[PDB]
Amino acid sequence: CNFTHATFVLIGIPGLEKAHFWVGFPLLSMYVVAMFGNCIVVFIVRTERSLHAPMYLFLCMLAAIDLALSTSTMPKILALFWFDSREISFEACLTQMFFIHALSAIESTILLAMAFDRYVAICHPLRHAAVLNNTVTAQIGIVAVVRGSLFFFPLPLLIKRLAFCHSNVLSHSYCVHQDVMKLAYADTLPNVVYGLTAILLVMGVDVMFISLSYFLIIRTVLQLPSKSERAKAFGTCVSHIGVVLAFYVPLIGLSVVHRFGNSLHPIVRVVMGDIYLLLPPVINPIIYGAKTKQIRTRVLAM
Amino acid sequence: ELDQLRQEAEQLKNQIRDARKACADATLSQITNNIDPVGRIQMRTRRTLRGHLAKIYAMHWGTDSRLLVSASQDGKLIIWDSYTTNKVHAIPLRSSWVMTCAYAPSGNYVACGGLDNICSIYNLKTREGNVRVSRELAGHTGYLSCCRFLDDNQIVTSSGDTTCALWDIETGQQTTTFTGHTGDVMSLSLAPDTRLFVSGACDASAKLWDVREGMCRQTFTGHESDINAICFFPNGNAFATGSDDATCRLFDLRADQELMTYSHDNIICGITSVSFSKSGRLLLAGYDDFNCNVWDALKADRAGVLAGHDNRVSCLGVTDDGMAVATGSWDSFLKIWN
Amino acid sequence: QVQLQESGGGLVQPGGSLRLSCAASGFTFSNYKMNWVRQAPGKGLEWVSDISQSGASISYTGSVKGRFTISRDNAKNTLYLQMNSLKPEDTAVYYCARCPAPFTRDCFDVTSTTYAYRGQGTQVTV
Amino acid sequence: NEEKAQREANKKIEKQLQKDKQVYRATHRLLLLGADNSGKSTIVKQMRGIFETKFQVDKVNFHMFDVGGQRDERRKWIQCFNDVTAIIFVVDSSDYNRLQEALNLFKSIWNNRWLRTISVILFLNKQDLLAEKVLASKIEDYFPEFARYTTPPGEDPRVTRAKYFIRDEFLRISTASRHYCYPHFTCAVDTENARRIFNDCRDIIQRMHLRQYELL
Amino acid sequence: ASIAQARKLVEQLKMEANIDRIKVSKAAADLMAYCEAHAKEDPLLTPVPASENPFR
Repeated sequence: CNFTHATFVLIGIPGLEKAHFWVGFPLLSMYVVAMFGNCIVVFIVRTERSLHAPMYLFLCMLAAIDLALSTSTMPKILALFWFDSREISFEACLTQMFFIHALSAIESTILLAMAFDRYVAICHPLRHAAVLNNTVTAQIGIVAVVRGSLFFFPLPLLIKRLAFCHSNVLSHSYCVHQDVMKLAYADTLPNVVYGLTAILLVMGVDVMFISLSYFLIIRTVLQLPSKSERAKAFGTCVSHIGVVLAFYVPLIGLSVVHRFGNSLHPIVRVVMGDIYLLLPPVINPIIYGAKTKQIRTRVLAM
Repeated sequence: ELDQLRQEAEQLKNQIRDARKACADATLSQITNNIDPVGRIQMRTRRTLRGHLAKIYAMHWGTDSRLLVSASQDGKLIIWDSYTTNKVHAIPLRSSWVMTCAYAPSGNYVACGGLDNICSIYNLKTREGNVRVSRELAGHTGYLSCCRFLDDNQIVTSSGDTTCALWDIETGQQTTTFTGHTGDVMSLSLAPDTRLFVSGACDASAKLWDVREGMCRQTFTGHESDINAICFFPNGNAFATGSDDATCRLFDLRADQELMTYSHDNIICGITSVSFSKSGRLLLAGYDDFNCNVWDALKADRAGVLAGHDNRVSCLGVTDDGMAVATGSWDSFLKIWN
Repeated sequence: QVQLQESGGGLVQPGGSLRLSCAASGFTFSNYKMNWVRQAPGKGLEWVSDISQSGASISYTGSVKGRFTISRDNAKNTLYLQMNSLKPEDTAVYYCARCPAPFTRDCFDVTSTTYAYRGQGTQVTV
Repeated sequence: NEEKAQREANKKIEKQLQKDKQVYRATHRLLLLGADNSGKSTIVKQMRGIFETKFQVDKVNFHMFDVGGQRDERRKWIQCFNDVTAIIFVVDSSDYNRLQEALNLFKSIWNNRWLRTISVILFLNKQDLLAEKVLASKIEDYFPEFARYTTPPGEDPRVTRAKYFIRDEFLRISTASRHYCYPHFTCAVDTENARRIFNDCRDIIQRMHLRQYELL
Repeated sequence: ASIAQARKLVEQLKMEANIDRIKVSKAAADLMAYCEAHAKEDPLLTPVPASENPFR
């Protein structure tokens, strides 16, 4: 059209508006939990060379992606819910779109790497040292970063083709490729097709292989002879699958309710994107960092 | 008849005990009660030497107080540079289980040994540049537990066949065999003048031997369990032992009895590594409670805890200028303390 | 010095009773798991029984169960082995062994041919 | 001046140490133990100082140490073998005189503070001599609990009762106090022992990884 | 058998009984004097500053 909007308005929570500052009270604490739950943990697998295993390096890189995603998401939402700073510039909106989609991708394939490492270490335990070492851990890390960046740099390449003039208000507390493309008429079908295929290919292949890894790990640990160790392994597996699904089902759900399910209420989409971005950087510190004996003893020693 | 020899042996033991009882007019703690304590010594980990893959049993500092050789059960003798953290040499050993290592006073050679019953002498000053086996000293029956050089020419080794041995490296055979221990000899230590040396064994007894004579001059009893470590006082007239009964024990050669016991009710674990400071005022002992303790050698007060390890501390050495302490452990990490 | 003096051994008829008392000096009795071993003539060292630090854990070899008992007294620092209904295959020399390290429930090397923390034994013959 | 050449020498040394790290972690160390009359020599020469054997099962390298060069006192060098994956423990199941000695040795291995992490792969050799002793020396004389024991070999079930009694005694010592025991019944002529070692070490490293990734 | 080691132990105890033995107070005072003389040259008893510490 004739002109493009240079400033987008984020809506926050649709149903709840007056008590937004009240919602500003837990998330700030949640933010610092995320920061603590990454940064000290990253420190634990930075100075300590005793924890230079592939598993703990995957933990360190997952916490690094979690703190990067937290830095991308949390301050804008906190400034929104405190100071009513709903406005975001277009270049910063595209930067936020790319960074949270790319960091979701890199976190997704790092979680795939952890699931592969767990499957090889549990179900093929004598081939774990012969397959996975620190060099291939770094190589999977570079492949992870270039996979996310290469798969999701066409999102800022293709959003810039659109002209945003018929609407200005977004449907989230942040910029995603889900809802920015709906604010402009025409040339959105290539954006819809590319974004849906990128989500399904990268993160769907990741979630099917993580679920296959956890199913094979469950099938391995259900063959333990004792009742208590089998029950503990099944409980930890159900908790891990619950955290993985609480990262992955709101993702693909957000994609399919912004592609197809547009007739739903905005509150389920808002809380689905909220448990997609707000919750993994505080539950991945808990079940992956605090549950491990080495990281817990290192943070209790310091 | 064995009965009259047993009667003569217990009569001689009673005579030695009565001589030590009449000689014990006072104690070292009663004399040193009037002097001031050493306070609390907070040694920090100035450097951590990493690169070993398996647990460490031995280190030995160089006489230049910079390089140290360290022995680990992957079959690795790494000579480090503690000033600049770099590894000077990495020797792959023939046998994986190495239990001892030494660094020569000249610095040209190192030694190692363990379950392979053999002291392997390696040349660090080869003309080609690579480190090869200079000598392969065989003749011991039990496991080699401690070896220390006298010079480039001779080396004394303690082994698990209740014997020690002074070897000539040039001809590769034992010049002197020290016999008289009942249990497995776990550690030896040379005097500063290298004329006599003490050896602690698994019979709760430490024997002071002469290097040239080969006859056990003095025998020291008072421990309760297997002595795992031993070290002379820096003046050469006393020595401290560490054992499995959670007590360190300082004896004197001239007094020929116990001087002082280093123990606490909070410690139930054995001592694996014993050394003194430059002055000898601090006795540093590594323990099986994952840490080390800096006892006051004249006051028997635990003046410091070296708690940087999360496995068993097995070796602990002090530089010849007293500048640093390296507490190697079973974490495959040496830690330099100061 | 770790010293263990055994007494009470001697000639005894089969089916009788015999008390072995070992006096321990040079170490604290309450921290060491004390063993009784034996050596038959023309045979190696055979472990008979052991008692823990507090006396709660008492175990025997299978040939002496129901016939031999082992007790300790930390007050007067000694070990007892009482023998009832002596078979003629129980003739041996009996040594009082000792756990090599305190506060440990493992007893390495108590039946070694040259173990240090062991007495000279008493000849128990039928 | 000399710092740069020291840095390149250190870099080469850590490269060689990384290669040795992959070699060391690829191989699984085993400590073979047994009596003088026990069939551990046939065990270590079955798939063939310290008698060291490399053997490759399913492209996995197991390296096993038979320490026969030492004396009868073993409280100190056994602490060398804490980083091994397992202690192979050869027992003469047919020799009832030294069966209690093997039980005491297994108890001391199990309760040793530096061997609390290590699992023990128990090989009860001389099962054929145990069978020919049972069908033709009574184990009730050396073990009164066999008078009150019940079975929890094909030609006669008394052999099964005796072999499972010895296995139950060793497993009672094992379960009286992180590490498990893997008892096996095998003879001198048996080629399955490498496969049994492979499967038990697979279970050991699997349980270690289950503890590492916090499933256990 | 055991008579030879008994003879060696008896001979070792006989040659160890007749040694020159100074008092415990003399040796304790000698070690006190050595510690008091060498305490000025002990970098672990008295900590050194980082200017002359080679382990910064």
